[PDB]
Amino acid sequence: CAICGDRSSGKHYGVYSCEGCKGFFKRTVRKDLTYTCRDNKDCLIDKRQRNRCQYCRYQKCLAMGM
Amino acid sequence: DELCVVCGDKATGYHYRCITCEGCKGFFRRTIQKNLHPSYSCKYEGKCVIDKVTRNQCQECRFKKCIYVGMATDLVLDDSKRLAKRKLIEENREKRRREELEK
DNA sequence: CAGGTCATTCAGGTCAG
DNA sequence: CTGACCTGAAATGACCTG
Ligand SMILES: [Zn+2]
Ligand SMILES: [Zn+2]
Ligand SMILES: [Zn+2]
Ligand SMILES: [Zn+2]
Repeated sequence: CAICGDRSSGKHYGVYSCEGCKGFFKRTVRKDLTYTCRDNKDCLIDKRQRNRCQYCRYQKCLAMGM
Repeated sequence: DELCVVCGDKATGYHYRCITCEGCKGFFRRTIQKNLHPSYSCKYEGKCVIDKVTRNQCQECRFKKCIYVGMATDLVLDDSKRLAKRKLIEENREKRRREELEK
């Protein structure tokens, strides 16, 4: 996955991504609000840490193209 | 996830952003809910040891340790959000009228 | 692979001890 | 008062639909 560490279920929206970042981004823009990092957009998005920060994960989504 | 970052006991996952045990989770929740902290007063110098056995010996040191490690006092629902939750759960229990609506 | 499911995986309340 | 145990909302992420 161009976002976390997990395998990609092919391409979705703006890049190949996992069903986790897929579902995550699938839900985000639809029922959209505004995530806010509790830290300083440093949160390393990886398989074991991806759900920790929705800000970084979202920005990370649109950042790598989506 | 495995051990409580506040006292070292076995933890039950994330609670208020930190890996904690049911003990520190409950204590934190109740201190914030009832604003009990101001009355907390260490009876020596705030250097008390907080471990899985001594955690209840000094309420102030235990709370200052919960803050230090990063427990989020903002994840403890205020009265409007807490009451909204109870309201929701009670009214949801209206699955009762549907059960009887089946037949 | 846009599309939906929808079983599964952290809050407040409880009450014995 | 504490905390082991519980209830259930809500979010995640697997797996199907055409
Ligand atoms: Zn991913
Ligand atoms: Zn972040
Ligand atoms: Zn603890
Ligand atoms: Zn003390």
